[PDB]
Amino acid sequence: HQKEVQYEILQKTIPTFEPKESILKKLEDIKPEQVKKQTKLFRIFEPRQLPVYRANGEKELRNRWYWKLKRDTLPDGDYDVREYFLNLYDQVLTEMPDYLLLKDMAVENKNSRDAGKVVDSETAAICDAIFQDEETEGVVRRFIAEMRQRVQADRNVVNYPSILHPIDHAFNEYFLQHQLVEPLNNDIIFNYIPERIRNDVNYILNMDRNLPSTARYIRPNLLQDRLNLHDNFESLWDTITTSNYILARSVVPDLKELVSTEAQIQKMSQDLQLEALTIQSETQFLTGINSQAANDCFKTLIAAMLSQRTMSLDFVTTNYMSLISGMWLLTVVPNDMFIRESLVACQLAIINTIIYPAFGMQRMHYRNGDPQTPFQIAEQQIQNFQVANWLHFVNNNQFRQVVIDGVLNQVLNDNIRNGHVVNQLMEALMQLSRQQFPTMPVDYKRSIQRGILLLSNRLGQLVDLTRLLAYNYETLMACITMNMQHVQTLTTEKLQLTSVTSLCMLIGNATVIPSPQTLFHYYNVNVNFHSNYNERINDAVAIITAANRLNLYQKKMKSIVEDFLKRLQIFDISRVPDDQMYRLRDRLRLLPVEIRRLDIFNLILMNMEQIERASDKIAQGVIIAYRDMQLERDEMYGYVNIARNLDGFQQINLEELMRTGDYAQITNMLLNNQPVALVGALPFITDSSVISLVAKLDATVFAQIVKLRKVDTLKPILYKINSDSNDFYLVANYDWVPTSTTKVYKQIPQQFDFRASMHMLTSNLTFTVYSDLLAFVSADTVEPINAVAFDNMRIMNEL
Amino acid sequence: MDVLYSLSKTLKDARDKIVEGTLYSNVSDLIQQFNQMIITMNGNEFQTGGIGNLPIRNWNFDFGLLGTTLLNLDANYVETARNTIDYFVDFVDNVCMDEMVRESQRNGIAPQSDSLRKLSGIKFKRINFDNSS
Amino acid sequence: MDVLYSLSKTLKDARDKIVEGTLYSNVSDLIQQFNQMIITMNGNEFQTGGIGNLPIRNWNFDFGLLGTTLLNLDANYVETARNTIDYFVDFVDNVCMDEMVRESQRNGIAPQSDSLRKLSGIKFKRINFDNSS
Amino acid sequence: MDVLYSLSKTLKDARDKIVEGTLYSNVSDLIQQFNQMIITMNGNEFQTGGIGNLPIRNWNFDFGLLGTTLLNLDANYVETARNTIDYFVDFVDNVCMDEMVRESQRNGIAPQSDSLRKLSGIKFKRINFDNSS
Repeated sequence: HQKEVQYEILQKTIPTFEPKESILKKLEDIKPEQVKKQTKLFRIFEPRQLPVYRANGEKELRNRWYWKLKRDTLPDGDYDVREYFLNLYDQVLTEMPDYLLLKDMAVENKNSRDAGKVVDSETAAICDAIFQDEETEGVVRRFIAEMRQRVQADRNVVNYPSILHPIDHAFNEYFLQHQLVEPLNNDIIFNYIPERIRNDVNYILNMDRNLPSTARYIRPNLLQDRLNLHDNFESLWDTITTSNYILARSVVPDLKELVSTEAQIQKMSQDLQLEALTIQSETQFLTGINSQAANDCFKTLIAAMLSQRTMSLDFVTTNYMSLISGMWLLTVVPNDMFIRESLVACQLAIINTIIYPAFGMQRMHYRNGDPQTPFQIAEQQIQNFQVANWLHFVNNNQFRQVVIDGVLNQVLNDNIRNGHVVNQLMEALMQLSRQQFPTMPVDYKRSIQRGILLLSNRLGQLVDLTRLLAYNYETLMACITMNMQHVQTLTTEKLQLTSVTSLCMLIGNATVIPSPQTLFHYYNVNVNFHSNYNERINDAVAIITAANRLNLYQKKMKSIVEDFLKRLQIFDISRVPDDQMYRLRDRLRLLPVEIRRLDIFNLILMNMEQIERASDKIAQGVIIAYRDMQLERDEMYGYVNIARNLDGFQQINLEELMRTGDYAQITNMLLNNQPVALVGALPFITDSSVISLVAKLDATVFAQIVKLRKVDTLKPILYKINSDSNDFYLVANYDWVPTSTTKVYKQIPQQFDFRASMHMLTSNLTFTVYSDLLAFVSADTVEPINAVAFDNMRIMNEL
Repeated sequence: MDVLYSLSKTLKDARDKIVEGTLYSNVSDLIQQFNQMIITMNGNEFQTGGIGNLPIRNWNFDFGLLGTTLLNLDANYVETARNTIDYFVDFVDNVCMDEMVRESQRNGIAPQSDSLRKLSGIKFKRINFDNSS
Repeated sequence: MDVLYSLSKTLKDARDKIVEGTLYSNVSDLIQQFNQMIITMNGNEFQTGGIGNLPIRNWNFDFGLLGTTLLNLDANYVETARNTIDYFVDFVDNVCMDEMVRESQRNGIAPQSDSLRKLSGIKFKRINFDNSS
Repeated sequence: MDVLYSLSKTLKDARDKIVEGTLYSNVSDLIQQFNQMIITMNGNEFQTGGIGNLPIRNWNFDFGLLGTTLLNLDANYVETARNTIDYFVDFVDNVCMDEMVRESQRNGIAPQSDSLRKLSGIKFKRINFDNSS
């Protein structure tokens, strides 16, 4: 019970999904980056006809075209406006197309005299409206009637006319000029196959498909780990290695034609003579020896090596057969793949149960925490050349690091790959079969020596097994795209030494190698996970940088990091330690933004002020000037108390005032009638009543700031006095100057200019984008009997 | 002085780097700095003085920003940029001449022309960038 | 002249900036310019002539692009870049020598060598970038 | 020698470009390089000067990284960067002085001071960037 409680406490800090195997599905459901196609041009503005008024305030007989936001939904408050623009940035990033084909959006131009087409239907509507307009220039009308698209199918190019606001044109032109599609040919697909599988003679790869020049593809973002999750992220790295281990288990082949379990069990029972001994555990000795255990051991070893997940050794010290098989395990598997405690325990059991007793040496008093392992001490303390040389190899058989095609790889000793070192192992333990065991009871001594010989006499089978395991490891490691970083994980994979005994004693001579389709599936899953990791890093970095540059000081990067971790599909975010979350936040903050996202953000940031000032429901501020100022004459309003700038007035930032809560200065100025300008996105009331202007209601909207100490309810009055007012006769029929003591800092809409809005959008006439490159490769494999290893000899030569 | 140098360096870099056919990645940061300078200078009125035979000159800034969405710069981009660069270079040259022909005894290291004094305000500090000369 | 200078400047920047261990962020724009130059020059046959004792040389450009998926440049990246840089430097030196030994009364300002005349076509204008000398 | 030059170049660029009010786009790559230098040099002890009257100086590097979140650099950013740059510039000057006063008959082209010998290790090669001088 206590062990369960402590392990639960430790596991609650690891964001690994408790049903380990389910991870596989979550790992295999990560699809390639969704390819986005644009259905219509991105537009924020539209032309709109608005009434205009003469200098005397009389409405004219014609409307004028102006640019107006298609969706006017900007909120009040500067912070709220910046949040709106961050949300717009997220929308643009999500809706950003990976490629465009303008021909799909092309529509018939009604007024064209030469069968013209335009992109998009909105452009057609705008062009028709301008064509039917009476104030349009004759030259513009004739141009609309004559402007033509140019389709060059031989060049695979299309140019279409379009009507776009400069901001809309900027966005659409960025989408057109910076498409993610690259040409796809058979050379690219061939180079996409891992370079070590193309050079493997056991796999025959052919290109039985023809790719047209119009074939396109999107390159996966296989940038190595920018967050260095292998360093100082213990729980996240534990989860990553666990998921990798599950995937590697899924792709590891299944052993065939194993030795009969009944025959091997009878042989081992006869050789060991366990019933004749006085061992308190007579039945438990040969338990766990079966084909299922052998397959489990094979899968566990290869998957742990591939995923670089630490393993723990589970063994019963009295079962010396488990220790004898563990000798082979330590011979082949690098000793740094096991948790230090387990390696020390297994090695000390082997030393104190087999090796030192064999040579009459005093049992080793190993001190935990010693920089030397028990085998490292035994190597110096044992003089026999066979056992000492085997111990030396076992001590020095750690993984070697090598970068292949830019990916870090943990590779084995060449003696492991060819299985030659097993001979040394045999040599060593053959010497152990000849030893005297000076003070050991002869029956127990005979049993140990006969078990040692049980493992020894399978020299050929164990050489074949070592070569097969190494070959499978190399082949499946060729399909790994992220660096194989070796770290000691929090939780280990428990490896029963009875399973090692099963593998050693039941492996036959049937070579099994990963199928070409299995290799391609493993490589595709690795590529998809790596690409998704990089894309989500890019998204998180972009959003964090945008929030910081937009000065969204109340935005919580914890939510961004949680979304990033969720989209990685392998993290249970409820179990991520807070310190690791904040470390992830910091490391994400330190990264630079991706070029495409950064450019889109630059566009939004430079056009923010123009987009905000185009809104009809927020003003940029309000000037309270307690002197009478003439209402300006504007075409859009008539008489309007509109301020073109805030020059000559002290400026109080309403966002800072709201955040601080100190209303001393604003209250003092309002009480003392000190002219000021309150700056900030503000909603305003459009009053068309001349009697309201005479009553001076615009000056009665600021005392609530003093009363409530709030600036969210501030709604200044914007007078719009023109002939449509029910009391414009007061302005028209009397000799006076309409004035007011307050002005609303707001801008005027930009007029629609055909010359400035007519663009030529250029794209490709057509192409086809492909996602599964490896589907273009016909992969076959030689007969398993004929499969060879890296040394051009057969993997299993016992035959 | 730092803001004046930043204006001059931005314009020199615009002349040297904004060339037909060049990748926008070659001028991305330069165009960002140029647009920052435009935004900072827009809406401001400057006057270079009449000391000596130097003429009184009035400068107004109402320039639009440069595009940032082309893969490679073209003739239209270069022409549009040049139209603004010429005016900015003229303004910078006139400010430099106005500052060169003035001296003070009490504080000779401080700016002397009213244009450079205006450019020494906080609002123009955004124009400041690389000071490598 | 602008394209030839741009080739020379790109090669000088590649020699100076593409060094072992340097962050890829230090060369991202430089790598993009270098790859654009490779793409533009790839598939073009040039000849530097035999005026005087200058030896006739033929230049073929079939080079792979430089990688862009590293955090820090390593030895492999530097070697791969350096081979191409050496070939391009040889080509640029020979083109410059060919142009230096030529003159004309009518259009002496215009290019005289066949190679520089070829580089003056529109299809090479993409190579053009910062002209700061 | 290349790592020492890279340190000096990074510090010169930091002094020139990390100025109040400048766009972060103007220093993004520079700030990345500066943070790389800080990470590489952190946790290392150096000793400079034990020849002649050159004083013995002990150098320890425990510095925080520079921020990457600002739109335009402000006073706080500049002050932190300036303190770090001051310490690093003093270190680089002392290392250069220590190297300049030493000579060898056998391997005179190799580093002589122990500081430059330490800087010639692989763990410092990440500091290397543009070698344009």
